[PDB]
This record gives sequence, C-alpha cells and structure tokens, in this order.
Amino acid sequence: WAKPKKRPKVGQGFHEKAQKWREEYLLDRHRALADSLRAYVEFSTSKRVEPWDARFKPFDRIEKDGVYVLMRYMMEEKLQLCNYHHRPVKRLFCNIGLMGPQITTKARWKPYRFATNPAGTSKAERMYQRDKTVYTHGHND
Amino acid sequence: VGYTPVNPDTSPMVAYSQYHWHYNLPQGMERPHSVNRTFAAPFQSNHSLVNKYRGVWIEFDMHPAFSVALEPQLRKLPRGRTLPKTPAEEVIADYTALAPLVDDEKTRDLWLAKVFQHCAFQRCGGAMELWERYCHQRFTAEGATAKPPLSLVKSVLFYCNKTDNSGWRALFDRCLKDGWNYTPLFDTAQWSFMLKSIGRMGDEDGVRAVLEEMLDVQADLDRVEARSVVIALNAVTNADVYEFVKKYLFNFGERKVKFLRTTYSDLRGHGAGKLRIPLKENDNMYYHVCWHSSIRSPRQFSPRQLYFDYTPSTL
Amino acid sequence: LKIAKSAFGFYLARRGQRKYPFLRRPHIKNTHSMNPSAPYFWSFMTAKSQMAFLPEENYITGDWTGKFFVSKRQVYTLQHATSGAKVRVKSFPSIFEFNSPSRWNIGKEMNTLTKPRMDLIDEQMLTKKQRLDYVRAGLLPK
Amino acid sequence: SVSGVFSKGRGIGHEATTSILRYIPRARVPWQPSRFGRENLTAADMARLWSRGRYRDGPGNYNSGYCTERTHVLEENTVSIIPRRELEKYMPDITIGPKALVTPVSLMNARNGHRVTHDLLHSYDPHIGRLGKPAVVDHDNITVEDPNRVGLNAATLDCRGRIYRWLRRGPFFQVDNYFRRSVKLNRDGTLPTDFVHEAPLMRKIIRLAHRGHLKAACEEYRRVTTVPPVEVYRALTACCVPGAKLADAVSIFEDGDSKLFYVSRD
Amino acid sequence: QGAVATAEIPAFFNERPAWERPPLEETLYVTTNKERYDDVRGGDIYYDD
RNA sequence: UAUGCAAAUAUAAAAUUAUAGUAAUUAUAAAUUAUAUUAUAUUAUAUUUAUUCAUAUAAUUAAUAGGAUAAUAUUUGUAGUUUUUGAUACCAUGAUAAGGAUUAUAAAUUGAAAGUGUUAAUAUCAUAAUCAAAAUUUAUUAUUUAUAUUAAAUAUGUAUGUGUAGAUAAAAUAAGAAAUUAAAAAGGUAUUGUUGCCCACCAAUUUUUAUAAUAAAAAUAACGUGCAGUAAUUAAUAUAUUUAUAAAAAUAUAUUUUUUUUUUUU
Ligand SMILES: O=c1ccn([C@@H]2O[C@H](COP(=O)(O)OP(=O)(O)OP(=O)(O)O)[C@@H](O)[C@H]2O)c(=O)[nH]1
Ligand SMILES: [Mg+2]
Ligand SMILES: [Mg+2]
Ligand SMILES: [Mg+2]
Ligand SMILES: [Mg+2]
Ligand SMILES: [Mg+2]
Ligand SMILES: [Mg+2]
Ligand SMILES: [Mg+2]
Ligand SMILES: [Mg+2]
Ligand SMILES: [Mg+2]
Ligand SMILES: [Mg+2]
Ligand SMILES: [Mg+2]
Repeated sequence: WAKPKKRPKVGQGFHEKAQKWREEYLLDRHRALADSLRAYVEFSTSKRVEPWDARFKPFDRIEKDGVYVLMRYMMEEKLQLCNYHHRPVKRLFCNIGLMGPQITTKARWKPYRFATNPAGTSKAERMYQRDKTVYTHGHND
Repeated sequence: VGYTPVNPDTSPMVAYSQYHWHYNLPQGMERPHSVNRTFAAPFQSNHSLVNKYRGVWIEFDMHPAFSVALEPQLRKLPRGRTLPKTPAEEVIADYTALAPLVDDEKTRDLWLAKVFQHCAFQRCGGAMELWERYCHQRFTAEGATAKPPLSLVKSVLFYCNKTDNSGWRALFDRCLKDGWNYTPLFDTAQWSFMLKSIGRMGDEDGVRAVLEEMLDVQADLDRVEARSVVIALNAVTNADVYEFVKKYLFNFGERKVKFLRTTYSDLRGHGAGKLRIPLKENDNMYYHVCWHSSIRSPRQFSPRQLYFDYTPSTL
Repeated sequence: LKIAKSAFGFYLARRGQRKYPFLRRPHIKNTHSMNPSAPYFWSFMTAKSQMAFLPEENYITGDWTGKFFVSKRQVYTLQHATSGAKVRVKSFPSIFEFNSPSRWNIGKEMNTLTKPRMDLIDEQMLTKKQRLDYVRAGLLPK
Repeated sequence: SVSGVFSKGRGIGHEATTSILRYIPRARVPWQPSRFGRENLTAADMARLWSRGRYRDGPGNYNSGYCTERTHVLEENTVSIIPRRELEKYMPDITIGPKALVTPVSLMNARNGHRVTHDLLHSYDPHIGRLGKPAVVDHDNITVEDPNRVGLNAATLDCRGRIYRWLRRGPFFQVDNYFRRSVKLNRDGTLPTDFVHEAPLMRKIIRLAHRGHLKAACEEYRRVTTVPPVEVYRALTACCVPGAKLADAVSIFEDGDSKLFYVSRD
Repeated sequence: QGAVATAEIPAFFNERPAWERPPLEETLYVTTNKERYDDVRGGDIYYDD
C-alpha cells in the first residue's frame, strides 16, 4: 500500500480544446447518423440473396420440382415483397403450412452474416467489402 | 485491544472464558432475581397525566327533582367537563329572578356555587355581590352559626382566585380548624389557583398563612403546580417571611425543587410572555431558589474548576 | 490507487483486475453512453418505453437561484435548440456546452451526445512514464 | 497564536436569569469544561452550517440551484452560473410550492410516521430538532432553506447524539408525539373537541348516522384529525341500535374510552 | 486447581459455619471491606478492615 | 635446461613487529556454513489442455430528556456562548495473506507462521469520503468464433485473415494418463557469519632513525582505482627468473597449511 502520488495539474487552454473537440465530434456524429440511417433504410428496401441453404433438403431439390414449385406459384409475390430478408422469409414459410413443421427442424438456412448480402452477390469477399464508415451493425449493404 | 471496546455479550472469548460460563457446562439459571418484588418504585411519569380534570371540581349533588325542574336555567351553567359560553349577566339575572321561588337551602346554594364558577371562568367582577346579598348574612357575618355547603366555599374561593380580589382572606380564615374546617378537603388545583392569585396581588403574609396551612393539612406539595408556587414565592420581599420560605423550601422534593428553579428562570426569562400579567423583579428570591436547587441536587466533581487557583505550600 | 485523480484515490484499493457481479460495478462510468446506432437509435441507452414522461431533470422542481450545469440525463428538447440559452453539462476536464444547436439532438439524453472518452489526449496531465506507455499503445506520436 | 473555527458566539438564555445566575457555580464537564454547541453559533454561521451537510440536494452545494454565489471554479476553469429565469426557457417550470411537501395525517402510518417529504428528517419530538428553543414543525411553511432549524441534519456540528437519539426512538414516536403535542385537554376542563376547521366533518358524520348509514359514517370517521364531540358518538351508537349490531357499538364506545379522553363516557 | 467457570451467587450457600466464626459479627464487630491504597505486588487487592 | 659464479630450511632456540630505539603485541587446526547420479523395503513426471485482459466521485465526526385503560408535577415548551491542539490531504511501532518437494492407505484432508492497505503509547501543514448516472496505463486477468442475434434500472463499434513469432499458464483429488529418476562423502581470514571480512597503491599529518627513481620503518579514520586473498570466478603456498597504475601476473621447479574418487596378471 503506497501513499498515492498526487495527480498533476490539468493544463492550459485545454478546456477550450476539449469543448471544441467534443462539439465538432457531435457535429460530425450528425452526418454519421444521417448517412447510417440512409444506408439502413436503403438496405431494408433493397433485395437480398436467398436465406435457405441449397446444400440441404427440402432445398437441394431441382428448381422445377418440390419446394420451389410451392414457392413459384403460391408464395412468389409475398417473397418478393419482403425482399428476401431472412426473418420474414422464414416466417412466411412458417405460415404457408404446406411444409409445415420442417422449417426449423429439417431445413437449413445460411448463417446470419451471409444471408445479409445484396442480390446478385458472386464471391464471399462481399462480406468484408461493405462500407465501414457507417454504424448499422452489419445491417448495411 | 483497540479504541473500540469488545461488547461482552456477543464475544465468545468473553462469554466462554474462565470468568464466565463456557458452553460445555450445563447452561441453567445461576441465581433467581427478585428486583421488583423486594423494593418497589412508585410510578411518577416525567410527563404530566393526560386525562386529569385540571380545574376545580364543584361537586354537584342536586336532588333529581329540582335537577329536572331547573334544567332550562342550569343548562346555561357548567355541567361536567362542559363550559357553555352564555353571558354571565344573564345567568346572574336568572338566579336573582327564580331562586327565591324554590324552597331548599341545599338547592339554592348548589345553584349559586355553579353561578360563581361560571362567572369565575369569564372573570366578571360583579359576582361578589351575590355573596353579600344572600350568603354573607348567615355565614360570615357576626358569628352566625350556619355552616356553608363545601361546594359553595370552594366555588367562591375559586372566583376570588380567578378574579383577583381581597375578599378571599375573610373566607380562607373561616375554613381553618376552629371554623368550618373545610381545609383538608381542598383539591390540589384549589391550592394552586390560591397561591397563584395571592402571589399576583403580592401579599407575603397571605402566602405564609396559606403555605403554613398546606403543610399542616398534608396537601400534595410536589404536585402543586410550579407556576403558582413560583409566582407566590416571587411576591415575597419581607425578611421574616423570607426566613420562613427558606425553611419551608426544604419541604419540597428534589425533582420539584429543580423544576421550581427551572420554572422561575423561564418565567422572568423567555417565557415571560406565558403570563397574563408579567412578573415583578425579585432578585433575592429567585437567587435563593436557584441556590436551594444547587444544594439539594447531587454534586458533580469538577476538579479543574475547584482547584484552578490552588498552589502547594511546604509550610 | 496509484495516482489520486480525486479525493477517493486515498481511500480505495484497485485489487488487481477484479470481477464484479453482473452489472454492478461501484463506480458507474459509461464509456459506451455515446455508441452510434442507426437502427437502434431510439432504443439504445434511452427510455425503455416511448410512452414514459421525461425525467425529473427536464423540469425546474423548486425556486432556484439558478444552476451551473444541467444533469447529463436531461433529454434534449426542441426548446433546448430554439430558445438559445446556455445548456451546460458536467464533463471532464470541466464542462461541455451545447453551443451549436441542431434538431438531430432532440429526444436523446445528453448522456448520449457527450463523448465520455475523448481521443484528444493532453500530455500536460501525463507523467513522462504515462506518456511512454501511451506511446506503446500507438496513441501518442513518438 | 490563536486559531479558531468561528470568530464569535452567543449565549443560550438572556440577561434576567444570567446576571443573577452567574453567582452560583455550575459544574462543567470534567474533561472538556468549555462547551460550544450549535445553539451558540451566530446567525450567519448557523445559516452556513445548515446549508452544508446535505449531499447534493442541500443548499450548500453549488449545483443544487439554491446556491447564491454567481461564479464557481472547476479545476482552474471559472464557470458563470445560469440564472433561473433563463433556465426556464428550455426547461419548463413546475412548482407546486410549499404544500406539496406535506402529506395528510391519513398517510402518516404508510410513510412510517412523517408528514414531511423534505430532504432532512423531521421529528415531532421537541428535543431532536431543538436549537435553543424547543422545536416545532410548521406544516404550512416548509422550505428547502429551513429557517427554524428543526430538521435532522446529517453532518452539522453537534448532530451525532441527535442522530443516535433518532435511531433509538420508540416504535410509536413520530405518531405519539404528533398526537400529544397537539390535541390536549384545555386548562378549563373543556375538551379539545371543538375546532373550526374540522366542524363540517362532524356535522357530516352525525347527519349520515341519522339517516342510518353506519358504514358511510365510519368511513368518514376515519378521516378525523381531532377529537370528535360527544354528539358524534351518540349518533353512531344510536345508529347501531336498530340493526342489533352490538360489537360495532361496543368498539365505538371503546374507541372513545381512555383513548380519546373519555368523550364517549356519557 | 484453577477456575473453569465463575458465577455470582449469594453467600449463604457457602459461608463459614456458625460454630467456626466469632459470635454475632453484625453487632460486635464493625467491618468494612475496602481497597489497599498502596501498590500490592501480590495477594488480594481487597482486604477486610 | 648443471665446465667460470652461486654456503645455506631439515633445524641448539629465551614473547609479536622492526637493519637490534618506532607499534603493544602476534600466531593458531578438529563447534557452526543445503544440492558433487548408491540398492526400486516394496512400485510411474513425459501425458493432456491452455495464452489479445480494460474500468473510482461535487468538504463541517462533540449531550441526556420517558405520553391512553397508572391516585393528579405545564417537568404543555427541561434555553447558564466563548482555554484548548494527533489518525487529518501529514510524520506518528505492533497484528491474520500469497507461496506444492518425501510421517502412504487404513476405520483418514492435496494447503504451511515467519506476514499481504485499513488494528493499541513517537503527534505539531491543511475539513478532502460514495446518498447515484462520472476522466483508460494499471505486472498479477480464463469472453460469446458463422442455421435463426437489443423488450424494462442504461449496459459496450470493433481485431475476418493458413488454431499461425518468441516466450508463457494449469492438472495425477469420480474419475479413466504407467517405468523413469531421486535418501547417505566434503571448504570459511566470518563469528546471528558473503549485503561477512580483508589487499595493495593513491593525500594529509605523527614518530624513530643506518637517507637509493620519490629514503627506510611504525601509527593513521580522507580521496580515488580496482577487486588480490578467505578450495573466491585461470586452486593456493615457497624458492627461482621475468613483467608492472595498484593489488600482482607469466614461466621453471618443489608442495598441500586444496576438495578423493579407488585394474592385486582379464
Ligand atoms: O402552569 C400553567 C401553564 C400554562 N397556563 C396557560 O397560560 C395562560 C395564561 O397564563 P397565566 O397563568 O398568567 O394566566 P391566569 O393565571 O390568569 O390563567 P388561569 O389560571 O386564571 O386560567 C393560561 O390561561 C393558560 O392558557 C397556566 O395558566 N398555567
Ligand atoms: Mg462527511
Ligand atoms: Mg504488517
Ligand atoms: Mg623523521
Ligand atoms: Mg616512508
Ligand atoms: Mg590468484
Ligand atoms: Mg578475488
Ligand atoms: Mg584464486
Ligand atoms: Mg604465490
Ligand atoms: Mg617471485
Ligand atoms: Mg600489476
Ligand atoms: Mg609471485
């Protein structure tokens, strides 16, 4: 237990420096926030890749048969309306009931961060190519 | 070991030591204690009693015949613990009117006692005539044998005490041993009011007579209210009566004496407003009160104040 | 404590890097209070319901001579911008001031608009040793 | 060579007693003869000592808003206070005033014995909040400033034995002292029973009992702060007679006996 | 021998039998139990005068 | 490496030093000082799994006072300033931690005394203490690693990079590991003992004399260089020759007041 050594004095002109730094830090944070809200809503509206994993079933099956049939003729409008975001996609598949119990148990879906990629994504590198100046929590394109 | 002493009830190292009972011994009770049975202490609260009447009880004995008949007039007078605000002039006028119509001595006199009380509460000065108009002739005048109902005496006396008056001295003197002997039957309240008024008008001799009488009749001294005793002992400037009051001051109790000093010191003090008529300065009496108090109470030892100036001598 | 930054540096021991029960640490210092969230903007470090009333500190409770800084939990209100009055918050070193009003502030706490840990580092409050260590961290240039 | 805390002090009680009293030696505490208490402080010094000692909310501290200094220094930086009139512009003013610090007597048991919501604790005994005189609590005038110095202050000089005194209190202390300091038998032998502010209530109780609503009358009986007149009890029991309820009549009368000075013995 | 426990009990349990002690001590002897003023190096600090 | 020259320990002596006047002694050997691969007195270290470690703030510690169903106390409302100074931001003794290395299996514990902030006699700079919503530099700390991811006190925006440098952590206990090793021989110029002692040169002075770079010898407590010696960081001791800031160092002989390692024809 050493006797605590006393803290040195504050400094000079530092109060104005700090006031200034925080001030314009906030005025910057406004464009940070604006830009990020634009990015987020833009993400929300735009289309995404298919959230299901075609390596398992009931999905691997040929796109002319089985589930895909059920998707083409009955579900199509609904799926395109929600832009294939994985939460409402899975929920719609729950409510269609002609798959019924399997959606969670048998079927398999892409991990969160992969299912988030924009429609027409080719290479996996697209996960790390999204803008890093924006605060959406990986929810931006 | 420390500046904080071990509390011996909680600490096992105390409890279980060789100077107390270890836990492996048989844990019974050591000795019985009768404390409250051997010597018993009587109850005196530090707070005064809550429900006591605090006033003068006028003892209404009336026959339940006239007590129905006289109800419309009586209702304007005080009943038990009730004090109607009816104007005094009206009540005296009622008695003056109706009272000769009723034939009983007891009923009329009880009625009159109530009138006096009712007037004593409003402090109306024109009541005393009723004493000289009806009662004086058969009781205090020229050795008339008749002996007054106690209620009446108490009531009139309380009136003389409430409304400051000289006439009291004639009544009081009639109530000693040789006279009617109503003195042992007085409430503690009565004596309190008596001493208070007497001390206000400033009669040293009246005070000495009354205290003599109280001491002899075995009234309750310490339960005589402090205000009245202080006022009464305040009015005393005469040398002889002063001697009497030292020697009498010893007749009180330790506590009573301390709160006599306290009452006195408050009354010429901050509590000077507590009184309707302010006190008159008596320095010697107030001092001797505080002195009696300092004597009778237990002495504390303050060596630095006593021996402050002391010096050793090799003589 | 090693350095006494306050009164308490005399009284308190650090006790190494020591774990506390969940969400109870003796001295609340919210380093995360300003932590940018676009999608979570209304739910993060704010009222758990939108239907709640503003805190005590958005109102003058009694007859005041006046105050120096308003508490940090006071939410920014449209009047905070419009009225053009001094809005002060107690931060370190001294006080933070809302000087340059904006509507993007409204409806958040100034607990949220004030950066608790600044990237600006004075070297005048640092020991030479401390400055060395901050250089290790690649914070201070040298 | 002389370092004191305060420059000047004053006496507890005044000339009439002191000029004579000094002739009789008083025994001072043997180890520490000279007593300087908080009753000996001057006006300014007491004001200051009553300001300090309450953490944040207390007037002494600068940002509490009751601070009368126009400037305050945070670590070499001087800050100028914002005046309240200007503080109002962005921060709306809701002040009820004094009366919002005082709950009715009804709630007092729920509040563990207090009517007073102020920062310091308020005792209804004479001796805890006593300065030179015995403490009395104004239920109309309560302020943050506390002129009378009746509250229990945490940090002031001489506070210790007071704080202990508070923690040592009997279970009914607050309630009992509030009840006895007010509401006492008159010097005449007259009941406290007649009070102007509560009269319409008693009128309502009686008028309710006469039309034979017992429960209603009792629900209003509960709200009575002062001893109710004998007429109240006459009405309540007389209402109790027809329906044969005995138990309730008896408990009424038993409420009037020995509790309330025997208003109900009639 | 040494003390295991200690308890305050009235002296009439064990006190020197009536035929051992001198005759009535209340009347014929004035006895005060008192403390030595000097420092005592050993023995009892209370003696019977 | 014995043809010149060259007596010289093998003991004939009378307290140490000293050219035979200097200081008052000196010399000495067995007590004491933890690690040098011994037989299994009766059973195993060579396995497993780990390593990005941060958090403190807005000054007054000094005393007692009782209430309903109690035989009566306004004691309702109990009013006498001022002569002392330490636990403080500050010097101000005590006292409890952490730290695995040979008392074993049966009816059985894998956590120790050698002291880690708050505690009791040294006083003579100062009010520094949480009752909310707060400022990273401190050796001494096990975090969630890819199907689904923010609702109640406010609750962490940053580091994807071939399970990848150096260097580190833990365990033989209701778990699951199995054969390589360890006990016995040792010295002290110190003397509660290596943070022990000592050695020479390098200044002043003091004192005797047989005056050789700069006399010699003896007392001596500075300064500065080292580190010579105590088996002591290339063991020491003696003679011999050489060498030189200073202890001393190189070589040639003898030697233990140095510690030991041992084939009775293989
Ligand atoms: O011991 C006490 C305490 C208090 N009081 C209170 O002080 C008030 C005035 O105080 P005083 O005691 O001076 O008036 P008073 O003698 O004329 O009053 P009575 O006794 O005649 O009624 C009184 O009217 C009463 O309210 C006393 O009278 N005596
Ligand atoms: Mg404090
Ligand atoms: Mg220690
Ligand atoms: Mg010479
Ligand atoms: Mg020489
Ligand atoms: Mg050597
Ligand atoms: Mg060496
Ligand atoms: Mg050597
Ligand atoms: Mg040699
Ligand atoms: Mg040689
Ligand atoms: Mg050399
Ligand atoms: Mg040599």
